[PDB]
Amino acid sequence: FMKYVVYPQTFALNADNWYQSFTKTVFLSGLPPTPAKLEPEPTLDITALREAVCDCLLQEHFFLRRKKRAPVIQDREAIASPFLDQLVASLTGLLSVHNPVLAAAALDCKRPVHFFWLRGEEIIPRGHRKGRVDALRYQINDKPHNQIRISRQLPEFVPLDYSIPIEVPVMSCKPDKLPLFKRQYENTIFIGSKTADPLCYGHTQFHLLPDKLKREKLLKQNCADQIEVVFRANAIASLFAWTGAQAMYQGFWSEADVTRPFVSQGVITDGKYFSFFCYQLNTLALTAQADQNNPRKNICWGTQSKPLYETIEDNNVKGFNDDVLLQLVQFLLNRPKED
Amino acid sequence: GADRMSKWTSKRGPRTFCKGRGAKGTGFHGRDGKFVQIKEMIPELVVPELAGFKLKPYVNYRAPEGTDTPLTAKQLFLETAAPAIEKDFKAGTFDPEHLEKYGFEPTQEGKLFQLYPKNFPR
Amino acid sequence: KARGNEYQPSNIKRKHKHGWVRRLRTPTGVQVILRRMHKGRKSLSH
Amino acid sequence: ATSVSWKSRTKYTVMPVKMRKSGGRNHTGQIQVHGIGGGHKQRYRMIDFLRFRPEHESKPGPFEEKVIAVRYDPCRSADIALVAGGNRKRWIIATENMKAGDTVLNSDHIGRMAVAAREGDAHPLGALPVGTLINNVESEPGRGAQYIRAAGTCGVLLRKVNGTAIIQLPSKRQMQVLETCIATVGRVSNVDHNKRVIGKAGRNRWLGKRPNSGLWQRKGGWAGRKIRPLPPMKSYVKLP
Amino acid sequence: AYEWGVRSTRKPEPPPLDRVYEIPGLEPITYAGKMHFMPGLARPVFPPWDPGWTHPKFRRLPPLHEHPLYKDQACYVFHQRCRLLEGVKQALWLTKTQLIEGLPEKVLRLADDPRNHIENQDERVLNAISHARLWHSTEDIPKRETYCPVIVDSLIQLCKSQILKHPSLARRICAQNNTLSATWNRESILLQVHGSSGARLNAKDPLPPVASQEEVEATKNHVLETFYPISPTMGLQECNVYDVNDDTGFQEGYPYPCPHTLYFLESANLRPRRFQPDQLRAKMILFAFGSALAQARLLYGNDSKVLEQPVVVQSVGTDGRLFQFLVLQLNTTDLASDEGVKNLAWVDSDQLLYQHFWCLPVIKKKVVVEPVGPIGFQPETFRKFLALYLHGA
Amino acid sequence: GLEEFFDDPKNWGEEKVKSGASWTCQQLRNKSNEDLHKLWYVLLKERNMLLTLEQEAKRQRLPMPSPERLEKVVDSMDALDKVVQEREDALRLLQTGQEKARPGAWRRDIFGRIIWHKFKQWPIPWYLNKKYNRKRFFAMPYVERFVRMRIEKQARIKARKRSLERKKEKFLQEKFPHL
RNA sequence: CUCGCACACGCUUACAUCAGUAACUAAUAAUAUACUGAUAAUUAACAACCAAUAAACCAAAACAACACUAAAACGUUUAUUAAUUACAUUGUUAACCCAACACAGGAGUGCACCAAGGAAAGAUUAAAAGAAGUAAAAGGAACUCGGCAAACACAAACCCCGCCU
RNA sequence: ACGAGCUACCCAUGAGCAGUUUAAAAGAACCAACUCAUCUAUGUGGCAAAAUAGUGAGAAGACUUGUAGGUAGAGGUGAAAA
RNA sequence: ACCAAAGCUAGCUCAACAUACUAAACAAAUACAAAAAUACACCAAAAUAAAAUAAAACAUUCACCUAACAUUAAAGUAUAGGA
Ligand SMILES: [Mg+2]
Ligand SMILES: [Mg+2]
Ligand SMILES: [Mg+2]
Ligand SMILES: [Mg+2]
Ligand SMILES: [Mg+2]
Ligand SMILES: [Mg+2]
Ligand SMILES: [Mg+2]
Ligand SMILES: [Mg+2]
Ligand SMILES: [Mg+2]
Ligand SMILES: [Mg+2]
Ligand SMILES: [Mg+2]
Ligand SMILES: [Mg+2]
Ligand SMILES: [Mg+2]
Ligand SMILES: [Mg+2]
Ligand SMILES: [Mg+2]
Ligand SMILES: [Mg+2]
Ligand SMILES: [Mg+2]
Ligand SMILES: [Mg+2]
Ligand SMILES: [Mg+2]
Ligand SMILES: [Mg+2]
Ligand SMILES: [Mg+2]
Ligand SMILES: [Mg+2]
Ligand SMILES: [Mg+2]
Ligand SMILES: [Mg+2]
Ligand SMILES: [Mg+2]
Ligand SMILES: [Mg+2]
Ligand SMILES: [Mg+2]
Ligand SMILES: [Mg+2]
Ligand SMILES: [Mg+2]
Ligand SMILES: [Mg+2]
Ligand SMILES: [Mg+2]
Ligand SMILES: [Mg+2]
Ligand SMILES: [Mg+2]
Ligand SMILES: [Mg+2]
Ligand SMILES: [Mg+2]
Ligand SMILES: [Mg+2]
Ligand SMILES: [Mg+2]
Ligand SMILES: [Mg+2]
Ligand SMILES: [Mg+2]
Ligand SMILES: [Mg+2]
Ligand SMILES: [Mg+2]
Repeated sequence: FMKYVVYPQTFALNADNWYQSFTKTVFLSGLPPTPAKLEPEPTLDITALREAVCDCLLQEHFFLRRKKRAPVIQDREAIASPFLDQLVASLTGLLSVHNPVLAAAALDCKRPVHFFWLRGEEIIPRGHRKGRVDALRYQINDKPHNQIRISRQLPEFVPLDYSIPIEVPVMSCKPDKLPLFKRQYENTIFIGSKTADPLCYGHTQFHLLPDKLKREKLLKQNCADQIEVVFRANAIASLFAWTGAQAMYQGFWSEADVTRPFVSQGVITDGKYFSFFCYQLNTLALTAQADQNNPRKNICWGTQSKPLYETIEDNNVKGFNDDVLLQLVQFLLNRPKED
Repeated sequence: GADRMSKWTSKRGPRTFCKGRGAKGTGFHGRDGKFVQIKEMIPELVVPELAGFKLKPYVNYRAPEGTDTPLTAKQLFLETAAPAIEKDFKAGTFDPEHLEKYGFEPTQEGKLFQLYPKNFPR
Repeated sequence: KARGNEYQPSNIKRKHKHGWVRRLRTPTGVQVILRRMHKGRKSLSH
Repeated sequence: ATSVSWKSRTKYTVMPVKMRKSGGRNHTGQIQVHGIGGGHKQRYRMIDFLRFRPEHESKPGPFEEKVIAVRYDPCRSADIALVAGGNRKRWIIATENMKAGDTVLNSDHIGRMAVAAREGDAHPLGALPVGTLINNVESEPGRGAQYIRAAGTCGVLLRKVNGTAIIQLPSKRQMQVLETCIATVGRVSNVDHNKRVIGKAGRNRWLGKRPNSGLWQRKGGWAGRKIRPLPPMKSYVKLP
Repeated sequence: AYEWGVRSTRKPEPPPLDRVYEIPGLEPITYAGKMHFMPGLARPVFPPWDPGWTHPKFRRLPPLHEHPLYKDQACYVFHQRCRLLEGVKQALWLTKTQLIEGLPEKVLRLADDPRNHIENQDERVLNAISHARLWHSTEDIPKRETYCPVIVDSLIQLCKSQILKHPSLARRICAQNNTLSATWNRESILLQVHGSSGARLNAKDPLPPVASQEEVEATKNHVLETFYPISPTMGLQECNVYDVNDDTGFQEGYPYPCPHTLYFLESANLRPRRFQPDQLRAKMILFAFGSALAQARLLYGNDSKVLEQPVVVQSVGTDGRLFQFLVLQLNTTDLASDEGVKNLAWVDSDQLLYQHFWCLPVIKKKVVVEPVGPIGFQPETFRKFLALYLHGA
Repeated sequence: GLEEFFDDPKNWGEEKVKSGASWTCQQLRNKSNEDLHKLWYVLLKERNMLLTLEQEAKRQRLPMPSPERLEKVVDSMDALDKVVQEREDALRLLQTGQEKARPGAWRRDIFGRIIWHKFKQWPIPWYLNKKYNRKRFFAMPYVERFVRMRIEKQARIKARKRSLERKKEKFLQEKFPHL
């Protein structure tokens, strides 16, 4: 049947609140509470990583020659896509010296992530079924730039029953006014791979922001705040879907709920600017019947957006931020607990 | 037996039939298939500062109307070119060859807003 | 088998067969338009 | 109304080109030829019927080509061979035993000594022995081949008189030509095409052949076994 | 000659000019005055139209000869999609190179050391195959256009995982779609390998030359095979506008200056749109060669000389079920003469990574005969793959 | 700046909201070009507001407060238009001397009617234009018959309109014979 | 008891909310998706619109390994130029269409066999004849133009004519 | 003059054919969807200007089917039934 | 007593005259699938009117029958016609 298709990368004004609503997600600024249980691992070379990253940046923005573009507008999609691919592939190995799990990891390159779920009720407005009661259905078809898939699950950021004073925003409207549109076709729950795959769990995702959503364009449209919102929304969608699907690969569903919190990480990027997100899925039951007495929430932590570099000029990378590298490093250093 | 009388509209046809309602095209289709807007084709509203000025949408009732004289090419010739022409013929400086000092324009193709082919909407 | 459903609507077929442009492309058609104009028809053509 | 013919493509290509059948209808849309239509869908391979065709006009001499592969053709009864030399490839009609990885000579040169004839060989008529088997026979020199292209057909060179060749067509009618005209030496491919058995009416339909009418016509005077003395010899030689 | 147009199609010849245009000293009267056709009046003739300001899109296409880079010498270009008629023969002749069956023994020793394997090899590779061929898509039976790049990248990752044991592999960077222009003159014929390959693995440090001097000098005595009727240029692009400059896809001062491996995927669904295995071998010969020639003229210069320091580049190629392995050693920058020392190429050809694959259980008389997965698996081909990835360390 | 779509809140629930007379043409001929340009926007904002109030009155099933304003405003704008137009059409008569701001020609179409054909702007000259070239301005010979019919039909109508008027006079003269 | 949800094509506001129905539409009512009035409404990401000119490519789709004959729809790359600059325009309701009707008929595609859709009886009585069904003692074609129809059967043989689908 | 939006035959371009049996996608076999229309009974101003109920025939083919085009009355089209 | 019944107007008809003969209305849009501002072309054309009918059939023939020359007579005369 007929469902709303939720797009993770959205032109709609405040899609963060709406998506929180659809997902039952609480948003908290700042990264999750630091797991101080960490061993004295960081023997990391910050200079070999500066070097390794700037190799990518410079290769893309300067060295590599592309068959000449008549636009000269230099599409940031066409520049940043290979930069990001190379960034992930590069850091993966370099930090795989420290974190052996990334050796057994699968790297996914622009492959679909699908999640389908039910939320709420509706009294059908029009038609011959007018007046009867139906659930609101949602589908997320997503295409992350890069994924890292593992054979064993990442650890929970907070316990399963962890509670927060802040409440999930309740929109007063139909989803239609977002805008959002109904359509119907096959409903798929897909993780980036089929069930038969031995790597069932997510590590982190890498989302390159599409061209429409550039900071410049938004600044032209008299949208200031939205610059942030677009990031949030993206995470809140993509991550959720990913987590959701992971959960349903483990047999959990609306009436089985979930035993152990499912977690995944994500990075969202305009080629210059980065943002880091952590998502813990607790409740898989958002259904009308299943959400009645249910206390739990899904939680999403996120970072304010922030520049990697400032103004590449002629094979020099002028401004540079190590904090960005350090957080990317945090995320890439996460591990399954060991028994 | 279909419908003869009701006007033909984009709502009526197949998918392939798209016929605008009469707004004007703001651009062209570019390389990627994506559409490109030309900043020049999009009408730029010229709006004056209204704040510091005194006039209102309505007029006082006891204020008089007037004898109705439609402006003619002649009256406009007399309020503008006639004083200057009489001034420079009385002084003998009148030159039947170049009238351009009085405001006459020989040809329209130089200037921004032309009158005869009518370059401007409003 | 059963008959009378002979008319199966298409807007494309309709406007190609009976449309204004079609009437104007041949001299015969133009004469059709002319006759209807004479008789004072509300709709000259589809 | 008016239809345009599919037969417009200017530049020669070895690549198969797409074509539109029209069952028997002329460009007006009426039926001209009865009983044609709806075969399998077919691509068309351009065939170069001028066997002597110097690549560049710079070097005129007799040249030699390699046979790369011999393929089935949907469009004609004979089997055709892909033939490459220099920088260029072309489809030519394949002679009976022509096989892949082969060598084939194309020559305009006559001589007093004639020639030992191989199969793929194209020579002017005057340059051949007087009993030879020929196919792909030009009419006027420089025209391109028309006669004797069908599968497994062969004519025979009969004689040479007055700087002119006289050949015997597969219908056993005699044809007079200048000896300056090119022919290929041998029998055309796929000799058993005669003995093919169409098993079922469906098979005929696959060939784009619609059935005969059901109307019964009484046979006329035209019918019977007419024994006619074989027609006079066609001469394409233009006398002064 | 049978000409290939058809009169019915060719744009109709202009209508025979009106008779009033044949009469000397007489001005015809035309409808050009009323700005539209009228019968009764003669057809006006107009000057070819010149819109005094030129418009970039709507102007007539500039004739080719007007270009600054135009040259009268026809140059034969080899780009990514050209098929060679005789693949490896031609490739060799254009490259002036001798062919050797196996891979270099350095690489084979690298391949047969039990230390150099991954954790569970058969397990992981059977998984990468199953994944690329089945699990990576939502659909029942994924097309080749998806699954070929997926399997080549899966194997690249299985090898990349070895950066833990031999930490010299971090000296490499991968690149996609670089302009490559290698111009060279061979036997009065001008050749240019010009275009983009799919994926190029670059290294910081060059590759050690893999042939002993005995092989080089035994290459000095080898006679190049020749295909008489077919010109060696067959299958290339005759081109009248080109640049002769040595170009590798990168500017000066590139941190990863030395080409290591080229990857050539054949992803097309239809047979006829893919390469014959042989033509693919040719493709990667010529492209490996260009890649090498570029460097060879960067580190030495345009002068044509035999090389005291041989350049080595590698190449791999794919149906996605079928692999073509290539190692090239460039010994010579003078290809004008036929008679000198020839470059060397080792080609391991037609290495099957697996026989066949089933994405659905094949069922006979209501029983399951063949289960889902690959039939037959050659750990050998992946072993060679690993070797070629491991050639640096 | 969204409130300019509504009257001052002091007016909202009131039946009668009074107002001045609309602008005459004459009072507008006295103002300069700049001031007309401004007055156009002052009138615009108010017309917008008034239309808003109109629809909102329909929505609430209530009569609109002092509907007449909407008339007045319109006339004013309309009047203003008439003035500015004058000063252009006078002006161009001086400069060029064409009475029509749009280039156009008297033509005879397929149907033989004598039509005024307005021109259109194109980037390419007329003989290079496919679409324009396939219009026909001229009639074929058969059309001549239809033309005649048109005339005759017209003539009839006029003919029996005339006769009607004549008749109406006679009737009245015998009904009201005050002569 | 089970023809359901969507899209194309086609219909054009018949859809929504509030109010009204003495009469008008429903083949009756109750009341209302269909009559009356007033007031509203479908928002682009889906869809339509959305480059030419040269040049290399002989090598089917059939899980494609490789083949079969009837010889097969579907593009890459290289070169030359392609206005470069947020937001363009248009389809988005429905219980719907073709059959004069709110017609047991005709209607393409994708998914479903229920989780979705629906109601055979206005109320009685229990005559004949008619329709549709279930069962039947003994018999088993005696019926009849003919084993037509029906059956707890669902088998075998032989001719005539046409070879066969 | 107007008609091929029904139907006859074509042209382009799409779409369908599950299970079972077979070395086989063989104008093979069983049997759905689908396409037809054998025989009977209803119905006969009918639900219907050709239907309903049962029963039947074909069902990878000379198969069904969507969309857009063509052929026009001294004509077209026709596996001839005028 | 229901159903009903009665008006005298709307306009028309036929001529006269008459200037002369495609009315009115055009802001935009209108010959893309008319009412859709904007891109390199094509464009256009003619061949005897026929038959129904009369001749009691039908075969040569059959007034008028979309071509300005009216009126009074000559005259239904000269002529033409399966005469
Ligand atoms: Mg009608
Ligand atoms: Mg439409
Ligand atoms: Mg539609
Ligand atoms: Mg846009
Ligand atoms: Mg009808
Ligand atoms: Mg044929
Ligand atoms: Mg054949
Ligand atoms: Mg026959
Ligand atoms: Mg017969
Ligand atoms: Mg209707
Ligand atoms: Mg309603
Ligand atoms: Mg009623
Ligand atoms: Mg809808
Ligand atoms: Mg009843
Ligand atoms: Mg009874
Ligand atoms: Mg009974
Ligand atoms: Mg019974
Ligand atoms: Mg009994
Ligand atoms: Mg008996
Ligand atoms: Mg009896
Ligand atoms: Mg029976
Ligand atoms: Mg029986
Ligand atoms: Mg029996
Ligand atoms: Mg039979
Ligand atoms: Mg049709
Ligand atoms: Mg089947
Ligand atoms: Mg069968
Ligand atoms: Mg039936
Ligand atoms: Mg029964
Ligand atoms: Mg049945
Ligand atoms: Mg059967
Ligand atoms: Mg059978
Ligand atoms: Mg048609
Ligand atoms: Mg007759
Ligand atoms: Mg006929
Ligand atoms: Mg008969
Ligand atoms: Mg008679
Ligand atoms: Mg009589
Ligand atoms: Mg008679
Ligand atoms: Mg007559
Ligand atoms: Mg006589």
